[PDB]
Amino acid sequence: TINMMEYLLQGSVLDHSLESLIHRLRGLCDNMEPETFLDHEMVFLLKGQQASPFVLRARRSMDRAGAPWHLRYLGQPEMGDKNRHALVRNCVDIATSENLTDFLMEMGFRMDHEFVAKGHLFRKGIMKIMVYKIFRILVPGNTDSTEALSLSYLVELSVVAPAGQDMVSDDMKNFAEQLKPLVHLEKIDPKR
Amino acid sequence: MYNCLHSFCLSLQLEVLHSQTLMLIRERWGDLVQVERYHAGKCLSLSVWNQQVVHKVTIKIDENDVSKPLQIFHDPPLPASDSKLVER
Amino acid sequence: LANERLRALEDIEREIGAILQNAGTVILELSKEKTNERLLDRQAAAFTASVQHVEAELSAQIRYLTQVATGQPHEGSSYSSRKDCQMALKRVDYARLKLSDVARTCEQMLEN
Amino acid sequence: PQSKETLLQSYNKRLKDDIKSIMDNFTEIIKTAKIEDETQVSRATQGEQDNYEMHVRAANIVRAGESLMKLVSDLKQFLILNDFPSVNEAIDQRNQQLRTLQEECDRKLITLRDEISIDLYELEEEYYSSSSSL
Amino acid sequence: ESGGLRPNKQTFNPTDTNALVAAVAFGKGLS
Amino acid sequence: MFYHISLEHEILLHPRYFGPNLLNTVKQKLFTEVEGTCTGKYGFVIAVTTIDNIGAGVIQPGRGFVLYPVKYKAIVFRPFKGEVVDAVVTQVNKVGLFTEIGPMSCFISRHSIPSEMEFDPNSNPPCYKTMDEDIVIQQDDEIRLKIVGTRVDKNDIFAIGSLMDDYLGLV
Amino acid sequence: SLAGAAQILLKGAERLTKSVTDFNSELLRLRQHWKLRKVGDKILGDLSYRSAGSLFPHHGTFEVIKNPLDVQIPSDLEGSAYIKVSIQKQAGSPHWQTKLEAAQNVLLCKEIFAQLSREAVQIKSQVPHIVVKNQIISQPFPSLQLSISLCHSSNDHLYVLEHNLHLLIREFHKQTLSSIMMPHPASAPFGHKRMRLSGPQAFDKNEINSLQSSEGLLEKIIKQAKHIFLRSRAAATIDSL
Repeated sequence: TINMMEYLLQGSVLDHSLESLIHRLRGLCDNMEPETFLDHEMVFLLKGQQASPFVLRARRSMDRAGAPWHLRYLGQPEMGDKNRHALVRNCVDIATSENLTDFLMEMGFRMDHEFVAKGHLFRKGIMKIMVYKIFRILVPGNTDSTEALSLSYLVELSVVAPAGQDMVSDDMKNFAEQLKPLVHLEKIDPKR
Repeated sequence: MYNCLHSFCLSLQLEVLHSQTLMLIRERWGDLVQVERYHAGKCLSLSVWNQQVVHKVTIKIDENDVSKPLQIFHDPPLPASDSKLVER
Repeated sequence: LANERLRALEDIEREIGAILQNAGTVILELSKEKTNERLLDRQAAAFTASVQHVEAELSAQIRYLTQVATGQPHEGSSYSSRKDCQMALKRVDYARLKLSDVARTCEQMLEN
Repeated sequence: PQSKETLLQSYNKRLKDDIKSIMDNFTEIIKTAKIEDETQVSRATQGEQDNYEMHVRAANIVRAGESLMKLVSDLKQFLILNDFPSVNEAIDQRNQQLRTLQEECDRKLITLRDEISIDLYELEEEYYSSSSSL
Repeated sequence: ESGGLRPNKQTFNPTDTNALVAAVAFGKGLS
Repeated sequence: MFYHISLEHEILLHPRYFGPNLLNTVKQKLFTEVEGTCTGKYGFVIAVTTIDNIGAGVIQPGRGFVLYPVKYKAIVFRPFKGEVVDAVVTQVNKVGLFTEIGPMSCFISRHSIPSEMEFDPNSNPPCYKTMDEDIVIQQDDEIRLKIVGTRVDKNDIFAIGSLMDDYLGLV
Repeated sequence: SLAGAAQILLKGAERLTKSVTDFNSELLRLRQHWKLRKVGDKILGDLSYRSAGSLFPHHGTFEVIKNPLDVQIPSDLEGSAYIKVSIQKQAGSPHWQTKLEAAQNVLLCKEIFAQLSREAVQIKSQVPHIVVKNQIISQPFPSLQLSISLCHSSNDHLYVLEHNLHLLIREFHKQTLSSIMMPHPASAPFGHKRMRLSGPQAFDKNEINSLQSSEGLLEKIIKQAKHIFLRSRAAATIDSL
């Protein structure tokens, strides 16, 4: 199988201007009614003999009933050329059954941090723009009570390219440029 | 004057038919008809009923025709004599 | 969007006013007996104020444009709903036609 | 963003050059008209020259005002062609009208179908049972 | 007296950006 | 300065482009690489007004490519040392000022800035203002800067802006 | 000299006031119904369903000119066109509104007939068809002959199949622009919903192939026509009986 690289550009919008950005994205993007998704994500890390712990991100859609949990592996950043102006990571996307939490724990993966993300999803061609407000989860297990991690909302432009050819980043840079006056989407390194 | 005008209009008709053939190949037929040979002002060969799923249809202009009327030529098969169909 | 309409109206009004003012002032300039002394100065002041106002309004409205002058031509259209409704109306018209034809045949039956 | 920055710069430059020019042309008309002492050139030249100059500057001012009107109209068209939030709201509003129309038509057609079907049933129970017998 | 500024309402906070991305990647403010 | 000069450039045409429309293909290709690239000796090249002449094609033995020497006329922009040119400020920072002159971008160091000029961090838009506010420099403003010297790298030229000379800056 | 100046100024201003006290209103109304954009000084609009997921390589760009305004239709989209489907037993609105609706209808009829003629020529089907220039002829039943023809006016008919042709190509557009492709889990990539459900809720071969089926507008239309003919036949037979 070929591998799937995810090109990601990440930026933030303060809540007061959220309405302007939502209207703007709707205009540039394909004419589809907004998704309004809500989801819960728990990251599992494997503490094996090698120092680096394998990180697998498990996502459950609380809002959409009868939809399978999604398990994804995100690789180390492959960004090199300054011209690309994008973050490149290897990605494997696998739909999983509800009994995902138990399989991972028996295998030995350990639950680490859990977050709940609520926001709007819009798409233009392959490009997908997700605008969401991350909410911290307190209490050992539950989604009833959440506190806001920040007033602002992260905006991420993600493309799951087949890894064939390139210029995928160029298209992304052009789209990012339009939102740049409303919000500066840039490639921010995860480190610090 | 007649020879020059005739040569010009027949070459223009050849070009129009070639454009029509390429337009048909592009949109509807799609490799169900092919272009074997096209000489601007001499002949244009169209192949139908390909070997995959050969025959050619040549449309030529000869300087000036007086003794014999200039019509089309189906070169490879030389179709049999069907009084109603060969005339059309 | 009535805001933009009002803006344009004000713009046109102010422009016309300022050019009338300029006209009057130059007419009084050629005048052999410029009786409108203080009046003329007041007119000059008014014209200047008008120009300044126009400039400010224009700059603000340009920003209002460039706040969403995304350049992007905008995709989203109503073509879907419109086409659907047109189809529905044509279907209802066809139904009406058939009903009328059946009614006419029934009338014919009664006519004998 | 680059292309939006350039559009803003061009419109703003149009407006700035424009206020500066109308004010300066009025100033040139007043630097003039001032009947100053004449010498060498002679009124026979100075006079006609001044008249022509005033006429030309008046034309220039009128043209600048016409350009102002043109730019205003352009801004108006841009704010109706592609404002963006107003346009999205308007698209949503037309979707509403069309959808309601469709709903009404659908209900009408369904009811019509039902009534016509009942009539058809009555006729099917009749015609079939008719004695006749050719 | 062409005043000075008129619209300085910042749409995005870079500190906010940093914090959010940081959390998403490692997990600051979530454990 | 904007200078219209003729350039000598070479074209490597792949044989696949041979056949119909080979001559204008070279003309079309010429615009592809000349536009968007700069050189220190001639400065940034904006556009090719016309092609003066087309040279004969020389194959490279073994390679199979062709060498077309083309004489074309184009306008170029090159900063010169010790000259004053109008500029536009792009971004304002305490460390220095970044200004763009078309394709050319110039950086102004804090030292080159006048001593009485100071950065205005408190103001939401980064800008430089004086104590008396007699002269204010802000993003997207007209200023004149003296080029201390012309320095180039990776087909890009950016110089230093000097405001010490008289009749410089915004007016 | 100042008299001349003043005269010119007044004339101009009063001319501007005469041109001030409905091109603007007309353009505004033209925008809500038809999407528009700004390029150069020849402001254009969209006259294609490309927003509603149609992969037809044609530019639906109609111009707007000052003449209180006129709409310029792209060439070859003028006149009136209507597709005609027939069975033989052998073998109020605004001025520019009418023009733009008619040209959009012509564009959609060309889209329909391009789809039908390509599926007739290239897709292998039972009892093959003949596509001559603007006319498709099929023989669904041996005594039956169905004919689909694109009548382009350029200034026996069954309406039901024409109406269903329009709705079929409309659903074929809306399949691409569907909300079923949206992944509600933010992490989830993209694609249809039941194709996502195929993984955990394990599907057989038959459900997988039923979600991703290959057929065509022509195949479906022929099936519909055959069913209609069969119904008619049975009805007539029972009537005679």
